[PDB]
Amino acid sequence: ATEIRASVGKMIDGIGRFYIQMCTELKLSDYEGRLIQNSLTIERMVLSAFKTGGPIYRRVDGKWRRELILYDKEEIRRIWRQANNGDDATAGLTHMMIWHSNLNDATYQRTRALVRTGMDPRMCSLMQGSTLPRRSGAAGAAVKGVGTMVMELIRMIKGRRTRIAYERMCNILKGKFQTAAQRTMVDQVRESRNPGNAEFEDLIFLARSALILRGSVAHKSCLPACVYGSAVASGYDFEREGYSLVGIDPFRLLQNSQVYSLIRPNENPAHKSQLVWMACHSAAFEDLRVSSFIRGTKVVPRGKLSTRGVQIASNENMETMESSTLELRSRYWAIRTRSGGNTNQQRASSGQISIQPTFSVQRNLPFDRPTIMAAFDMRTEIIRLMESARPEDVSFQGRGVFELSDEKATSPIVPSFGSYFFGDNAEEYD
Amino acid sequence: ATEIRASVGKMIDGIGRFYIQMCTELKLSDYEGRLIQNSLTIERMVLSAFKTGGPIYRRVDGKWRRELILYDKEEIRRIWRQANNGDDATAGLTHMMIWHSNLNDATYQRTRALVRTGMDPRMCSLMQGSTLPRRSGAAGAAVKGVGTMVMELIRMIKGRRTRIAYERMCNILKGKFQTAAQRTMVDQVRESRNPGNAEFEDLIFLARSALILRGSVAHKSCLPACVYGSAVASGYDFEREGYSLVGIDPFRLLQNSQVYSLIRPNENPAHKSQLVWMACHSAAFEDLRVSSFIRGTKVVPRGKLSTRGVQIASNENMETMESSTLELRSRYWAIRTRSGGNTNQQRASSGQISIQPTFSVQRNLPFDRPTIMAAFDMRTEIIRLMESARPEDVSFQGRGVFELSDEKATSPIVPSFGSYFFGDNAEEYD
Amino acid sequence: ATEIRASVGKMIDGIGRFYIQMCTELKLSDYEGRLIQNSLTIERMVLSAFKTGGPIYRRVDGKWRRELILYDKEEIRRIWRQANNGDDATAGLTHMMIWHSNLNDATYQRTRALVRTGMDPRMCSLMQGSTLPRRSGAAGAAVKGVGTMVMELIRMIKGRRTRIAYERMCNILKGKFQTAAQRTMVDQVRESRNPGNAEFEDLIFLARSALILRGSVAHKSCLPACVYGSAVASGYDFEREGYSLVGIDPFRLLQNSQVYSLIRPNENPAHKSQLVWMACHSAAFEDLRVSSFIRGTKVVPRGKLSTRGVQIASNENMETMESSTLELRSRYWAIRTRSGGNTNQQRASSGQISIQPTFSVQRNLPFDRPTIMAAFDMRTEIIRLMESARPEDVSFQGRGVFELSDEKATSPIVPSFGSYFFGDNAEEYD
Repeated sequence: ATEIRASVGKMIDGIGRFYIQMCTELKLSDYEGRLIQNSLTIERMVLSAFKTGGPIYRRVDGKWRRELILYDKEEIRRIWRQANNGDDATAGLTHMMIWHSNLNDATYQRTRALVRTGMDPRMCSLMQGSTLPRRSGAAGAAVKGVGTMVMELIRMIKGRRTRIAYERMCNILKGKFQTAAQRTMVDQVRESRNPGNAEFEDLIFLARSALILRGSVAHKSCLPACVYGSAVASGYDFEREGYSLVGIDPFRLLQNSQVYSLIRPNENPAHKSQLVWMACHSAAFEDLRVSSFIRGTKVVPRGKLSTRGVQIASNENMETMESSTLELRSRYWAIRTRSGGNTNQQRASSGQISIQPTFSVQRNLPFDRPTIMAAFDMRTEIIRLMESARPEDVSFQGRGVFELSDEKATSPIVPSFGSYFFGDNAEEYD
Repeated sequence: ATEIRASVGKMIDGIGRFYIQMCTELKLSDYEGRLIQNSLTIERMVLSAFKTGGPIYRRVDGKWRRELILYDKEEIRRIWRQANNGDDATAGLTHMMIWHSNLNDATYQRTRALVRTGMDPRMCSLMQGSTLPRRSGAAGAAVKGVGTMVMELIRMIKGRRTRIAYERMCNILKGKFQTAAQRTMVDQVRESRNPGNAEFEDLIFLARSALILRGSVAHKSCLPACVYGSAVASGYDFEREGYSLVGIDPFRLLQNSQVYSLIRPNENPAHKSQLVWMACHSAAFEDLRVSSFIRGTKVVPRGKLSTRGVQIASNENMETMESSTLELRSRYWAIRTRSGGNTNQQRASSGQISIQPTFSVQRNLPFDRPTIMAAFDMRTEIIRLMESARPEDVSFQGRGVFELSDEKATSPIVPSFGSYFFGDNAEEYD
Repeated sequence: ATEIRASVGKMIDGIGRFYIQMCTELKLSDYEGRLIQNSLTIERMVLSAFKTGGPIYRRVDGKWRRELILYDKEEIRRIWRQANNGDDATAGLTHMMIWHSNLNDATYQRTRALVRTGMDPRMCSLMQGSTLPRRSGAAGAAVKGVGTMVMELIRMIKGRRTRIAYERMCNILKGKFQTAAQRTMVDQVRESRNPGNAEFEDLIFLARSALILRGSVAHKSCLPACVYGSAVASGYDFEREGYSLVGIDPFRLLQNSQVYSLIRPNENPAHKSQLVWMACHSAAFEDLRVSSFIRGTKVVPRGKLSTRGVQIASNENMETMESSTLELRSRYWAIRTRSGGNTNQQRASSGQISIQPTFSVQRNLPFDRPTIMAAFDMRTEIIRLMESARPEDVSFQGRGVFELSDEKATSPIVPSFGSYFFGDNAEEYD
């Protein structure tokens, strides 16, 4: 833990130094450096560099102005290396990629990507890290959802290093499934010589199972580079303090941070705030109920957000742009989890699925129909398993949210309970 | 459109002239002419005439009095013809029939009619126009629901002009189904020589499918004759203005109209108002949610309405009757539709049917069970089709309600969302 | 009815006299006699006696003190007999047993008991009288739920008087099922020579059916002995007045009664009050909705009650105990029923399970999916029967709750409608 906190704090420190350096090169004010659109452009440059450029926004003469600068790719690479104490440091790079992936996840639905690959467009929750490149980092591999892995594999199905890349990806997906039966199917997908339709069909099946028997997907709170640099500049030593991507650290950092965004005339700044908050804590596919309780204000479904994407296209004019503070804080914090919830065990149940009438009174007599009726090789075993599962089944027993004053996470608050972010659109009301 | 508005306006004008003429013959005051019970009796007379009579109510000496008048059937027919500029005009007749059908639909459940025909009494929504005679008008044919058509066909199943009447009715029903598979079954019902049990069974199946893959049924706002006559009298020329049964016209007319009803001692006049409002806009089987949003006050389920039927039986005494204004106006208007909603295409989906846990917190992990589990000749094709459908699926995309000031329907209001009128009774809580 | 009221009033009178006598022997104050923990100890003594003892609590010097007294079993038996006018009176004994069973039902889940017997722990509602001994009283037999009977039979399955006891119990269970098909299966369980796995499997099946096609289980309001004794002492003659276990009597008695409970530091006295109220009226497995409407304050699920059991273990110290009034009254009363609700007939339906769109507006088009899709030897007959049933189906038509002033139950109040008491726990949110 101390050693993990050490190396994590080391990469965040590197990103920080880089960002400050990059902010001096462009002679940006501290406020301008803390504009999310400027941070993304800087982030994109160091990612693309591994000439390059993008739009950079300045507060000139009372109005927001856009400049499209350029840098030699060799120069950026040198700047990144030297901010990371000589080392090539690919970890900090993929950390900024996962941040970008989390924002993509929160902003865009990729139904067009899903349909081309023959997948159901209702597989959002499975699609964490879909915009993330194939053969990403180890952290990138961990952060990718089950569906992302299924999608990547079908693209493979549609030069014997192709074989190892196919088997590596099969194993990534396998390590994510929490039931042996799901894992055993992945073996049958992997053990195939010349994979094709049977494997394709198997992978579509596995993705569906992962909507109920959910896979183990990592979640890492990853913040815009401006947040880390800002902290480094202000006198915070991530190497001496350590740092965590799943503990209290990122919540505490945002609590001591102020990020800005360019805002269009039609846009609600609070709705922009929610979007970037969601992205920051990898919460695009979380239950809106828990996201809300944690944040302390309602986390509204995508379709009821009066906001477009963070990035301002070159198409639109800057004279109508204003700049707003992004509200990225929270009432509570909570540990980010690798788990997909309970899928295994099924040790008893303990509950009530019907009533026995005591009083002679006119009413309906409620009962849990799907559960009662439920009780009436590896493919059918999975069917039987997800037929047993209930939406009412509780996961993460005993685990709760925490006060921001609760550094060591000593006193869990268990919340007494609209769930789908991408559930509210012109085709479907979920 | 101009030509449709022309001929519609022509028939409504005819009904109007007729009603005014009929109101002079009986020497009724304008208020008395605008009593819904008097209008129905006049409507019934001209329908029956194609001796006849019914109860007519007058305000005599501070109390409501009932008289049972009679007219020669030849005389009524002459009055109807001459109000319709010579022409026999059967259109205006069936328009008053559809008005009556709409009121029946709103007032009475016909479960006894359904059970005799071997149909499920939960097929309300399918039963628009059931009290309407077989071999009605073309408008009457259009207005009839899928179940009505199924019921009429089973009565046929239970003189070779019997064959053409059987095939005509099969084709009516066919033109109402929006999926080819449903249509293809109707062909198999029609192509049968000596129809019997197989056809009966097929028709019961088709009616069930029409609860999910809903048929295209016309909806026409049809008002008591007193409303048209009142408008004609007051100086509105339906021939010069044109008129529509599905556009803004009937809403606008009711906005400029005042209709009365006789009200029993136990009755809430607002609940009477809702009933006749529903009937007026053919809304008996509409989602109560949309009916409400349109009207602007709650449209309550049948079983929670403190009201009996509009018509006062000869059995009951007039000395306890009062007269109340019927509130038949609306906050908004909306176009009446022929469509049964989306049944076809199924081009992708776009939505979210599960969550992926981000935070280690105690909760249930929601998922859309029926949808996820769903994926695990013409009869089974239909089964497969309605198994794909979801209650959450959106129809009439982009289409919305309108302000009464919005004549041309330029600015649609899309409403941000108890659905069943006949769902709340002593046997069932829906 | 008069004769039933006679003998019931006779046994309650007996329990009363006994309790008063028992209260004098211990020289308890009237307040102390009306402490629920003292009443249970006295109740337990007369039950165990058919040396014996238990904890008795006194108000000594401003603090609550515990004494563990002992009595010769012969002496208690003599006291019970002589309070019941010579007669051995086993009825009053089983009445106090059913009271204990009702409290157990309300306090403890017996999932551990269920899993050992191979039953689903979600069968709470079926488990009325599970803590009640096998071969109880006739009243005890009547009060036992379907699952209790199934559990008792499997324990038999796991000395030819074993055969008669097996067949007697089969018949008890049979008389509880309201459908012939369920009854016919019990015949097949009973007609078995050397019962085993097939019978075990059949009994698990029958219990599941009883969650939807619910069995006829008696419900008897049974009160702590202190309530009866208190009434006898104060000048109420149950023999002259008669008494009922299912009519208004027990509600009226509690309305004129004051019972106390020892309360732990962490405990909410209102939540203790609910628990003992539930037990009193055999309402552990009732719909919380009806329990609430009757009582007039919310009847909260088990898991949201800030209270442990009524009985204070010898382990814990008395110096932190306080004494609180138990609120055991009710806004309304309602007749306790033998019925399991409608399971038979299925004469038509009358309802609405879909809508037909009238207005061109954007929305989802709701429909009752499970009901519509439903329509697409004795084991499958039962499957078919419970597949027809709907949670929305109404039982006890016309029957309602009553004002406490309504002795003769003349004016039923039909309530316009969280259902499961044991539905809200760390594994399941129901």
